[PDB]
Amino acid sequence: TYADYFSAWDKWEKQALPGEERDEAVSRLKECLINNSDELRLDRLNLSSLPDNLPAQITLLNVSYNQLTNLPELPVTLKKLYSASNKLSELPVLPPALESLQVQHNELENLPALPDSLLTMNISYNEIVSLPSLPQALKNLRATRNFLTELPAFSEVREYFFDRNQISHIPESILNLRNECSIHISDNPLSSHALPALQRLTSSPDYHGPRIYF
Amino acid sequence: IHMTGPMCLIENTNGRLMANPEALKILSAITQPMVVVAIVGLYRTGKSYLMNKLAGKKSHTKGIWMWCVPHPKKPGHILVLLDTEGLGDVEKGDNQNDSWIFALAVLLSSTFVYNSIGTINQQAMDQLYYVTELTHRIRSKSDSADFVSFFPDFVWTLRDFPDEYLTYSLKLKKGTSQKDETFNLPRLCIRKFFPKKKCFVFDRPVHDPEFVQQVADFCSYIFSNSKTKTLSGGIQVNGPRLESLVLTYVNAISSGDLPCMENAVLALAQIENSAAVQKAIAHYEQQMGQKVQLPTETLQELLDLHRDSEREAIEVFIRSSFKDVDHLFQKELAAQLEKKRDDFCKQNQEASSDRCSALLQVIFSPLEEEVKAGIYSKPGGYRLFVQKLQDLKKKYYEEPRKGIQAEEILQTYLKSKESMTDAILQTD
Repeated sequence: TYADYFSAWDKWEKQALPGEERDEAVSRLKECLINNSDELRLDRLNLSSLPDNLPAQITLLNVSYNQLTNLPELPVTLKKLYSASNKLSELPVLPPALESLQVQHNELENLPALPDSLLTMNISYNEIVSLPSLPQALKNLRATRNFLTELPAFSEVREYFFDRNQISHIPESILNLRNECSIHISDNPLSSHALPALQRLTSSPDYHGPRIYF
Repeated sequence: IHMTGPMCLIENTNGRLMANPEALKILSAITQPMVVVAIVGLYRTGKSYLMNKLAGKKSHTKGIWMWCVPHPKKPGHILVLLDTEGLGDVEKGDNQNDSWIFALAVLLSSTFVYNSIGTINQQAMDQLYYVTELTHRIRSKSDSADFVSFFPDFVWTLRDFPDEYLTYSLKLKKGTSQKDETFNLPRLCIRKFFPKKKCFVFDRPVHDPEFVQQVADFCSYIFSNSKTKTLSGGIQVNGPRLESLVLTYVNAISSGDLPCMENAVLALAQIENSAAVQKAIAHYEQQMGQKVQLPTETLQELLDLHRDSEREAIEVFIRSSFKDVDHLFQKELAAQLEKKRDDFCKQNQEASSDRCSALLQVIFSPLEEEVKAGIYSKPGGYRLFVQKLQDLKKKYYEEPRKGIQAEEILQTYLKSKESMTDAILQTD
């Protein structure tokens, strides 16, 4: 319903910490849910958590810059998730219509499913070891500081850079992409043979491969 | 100088750090020494109020904005108001360069000012990841040691709630585990890197008394104890130098290498000395532009004018140049003057030949016509030929400044024009 949303929101208000702006958060929640607002932003509230019931129609959630630990179940209608610079440990399942996942400076350990509608995505400044197959149209990816071991496979305009990781390996799946990809993989302890293998490979008719910055 | 609205100095769009040339023009014009103060902070800590009440007044482009206004408590000096607008707006734009904007606000300013809203809890420290990368983002000698040499004085500002808090608030705890090891890196840098430190507080302006005066104390502090932006032992930064530094740092970021402090000074010296040459050259074409009128009487005169003007223009080089290490510019100036000399000498010889041949024609062509007709083949014309030729040569040399190559060409006339006198004497 609607009046039932106010119940759990007024119940979170009590279960908070001293320096945790919860009255402003509840005010913003009621400001969004009543005006049928698509956007909802809880910018800088020192929140240790979020309520269990977000509005069931928003298309933009900005809960960045907090002390969160785990997000509630995001509504299906969501299309942009801006949740960075807090202390997340795992991401609840992404809505199927998601188009932008902005989560950095957290402590993520692994990423769940990624729908085919992810255009941009930033997972930098975290602790990821493996990634699922990047969707068909994932344009920009930033994993600039993680613990990755192997570069992920793309399911074929593209521009992902995996700066500062412990990957150090390039298979065929990279050299099968045309001259539109851009894979900056600098600051990586790459293989001693693969280090100049790219040099003598790129100094060839490599117009059926990708740009590789290192 | 006079600006009414702060404009963009470095915009952060399309995943690239670019300078604004129109705003660099305004820098290259202000020739007065500068006191640079930045206002770094998150994207909506009310960043503007510390600029309007600092310059003295009353949906944008993100990056570093500047505001130049005359110094209200100093003569000649001009304070610069930098401000990181849109810092951390994860929603609006790219955040590859927030660390870069932080590093540049450090390198350009003379009193770094952070602006947080919280209470310096662990959250306000986790929102300050920019400082843990300064040792990975800024070189200083073509090591993280000589940072206190040029790093600014920290002035923290808590916009909702003084130095008693900060003096012990950064007291890192002792240990060796990885959990406490990360807790050191922010506080270790804010203390060791910055020479002078401070802190401020501001009550809320809603629901003023102890705010307008509260911020007046902080504004008076910044007005009073701010110091001029120095590089390496003096050299008060002043417009053009700030532009050179901005261009050097940005063209280092958007090129790959790290923003160096030594190279950004060496290039500034080699461009502020690359003007000393083109200043001493203009003082050479000007002085030796009306002191020499070719042809000259002798050669020692021209060499005496050179040896004077050369070491007179070398003075102009010394008066507006510094750090010509290995003396590389004070010889490309000299080798550019000795060529001017060696060219002036040949030019003078040619200009002597010109006037000599012209006077030859002008004066002797009447005689050429006279003997060409035959007015001298008469039985008695040899003596009058001698008269006219001798007196005409007498009227040749009484003509000032014929050049050093004076009569050397004149003998080519007489020696190759003696058969006329021969036939005339035979026809006497």
